[PDB]
Amino acid sequence: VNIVDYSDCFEGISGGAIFCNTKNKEYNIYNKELIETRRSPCSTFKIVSTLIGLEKGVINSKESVMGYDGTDYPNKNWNKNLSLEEAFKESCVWYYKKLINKVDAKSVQNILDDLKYGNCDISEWEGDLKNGKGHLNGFWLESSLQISPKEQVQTMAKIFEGDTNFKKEHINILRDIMAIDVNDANINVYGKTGTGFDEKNKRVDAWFVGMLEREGDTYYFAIKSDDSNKEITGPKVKEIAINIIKKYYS
Ligand SMILES: *C(=O)N1C[C@H](NOS(=O)(=O)O)CC[C@H]1C(N)=O
Repeated sequence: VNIVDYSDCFEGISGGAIFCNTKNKEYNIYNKELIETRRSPCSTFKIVSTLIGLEKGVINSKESVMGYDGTDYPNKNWNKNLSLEEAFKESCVWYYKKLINKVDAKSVQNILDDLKYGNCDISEWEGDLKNGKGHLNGFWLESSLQISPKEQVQTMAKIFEGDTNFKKEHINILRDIMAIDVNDANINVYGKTGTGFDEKNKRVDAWFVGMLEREGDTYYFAIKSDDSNKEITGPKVKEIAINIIKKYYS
C-alpha cells in the first residue's frame, strides 16, 4: 500500500483515486479517507446490473433489446429500441430500470452479497422518490446502496480476474462494451462513469471505475470526486482519470 499524490491531475477538484495491481499486490492510494468512504455508485452500477441481466437471461448479448415502448425522452438516443451496447454507452435509464425490474429482489441481494458490493442495501428498491423523477430512480442512484471506491476496485478485480461465478462469455460482453478510446494504443482502458448529487451533504458523487491493461500488467481503479461544485460530473472525473493513467501508468 503506497500513499501517492495525484493532486496535480485533479486540477483543484476534491477527490481521491485508487489503483490496484493484483499480480504484485501494489495498492496506490490518493486520499485514503475518501477511498474508504461508501457512496452511491450511481451509473457505475451498470457494470454489475448488466451482468445480473445476462446471468438471469433478461438479456443475452451486446445486441439484446428491452422492448422500447415509444415513451418520449429528452436524450435523442433513448427514443429507440436500442441494444445493450448502446444503452450502456448512452446510460439509458429506462432500459436498465426495465432490466432490473425483471429480476427478483432475493436474486439481486444474493449476487450483491457474493460480490461484497458495499453495504448490499437494496431496501429502497424504488430509489430516491423524493426527487420527483418517479420511475427514473432506483436503489443504485443516490439511494440505499452504497459502496466505497476501494470496494469498487475489489469487485472489479473479482469479476474480471474470473473469480466470480458469472459466465466468461458474459464477462467478455461487459469488457467489450466498457472499452474506451484514450488515443494511446499501448494501453487498453475500460470503465464507466457515474454522476449523482448527495442532497444530504451538498456534494457530488462523480465516478470513473474500471481497469487498465498495459503489457501483462492489469490495474483495477476507481477515481471519485466529492466536490461541492455541481459542475463536477462523471465525465469530468474520467478526464482526470485519463490524465493520471497517462502520467503515472503508461
Ligand atoms: C448515472 O450516474 N446516471 C445516468 C446518466 N449517465 O451518467 S454518467 O454520464 O455519469 O454516466 C445521467 C446521470 C446519472 C443519473 N442522473 O441517473
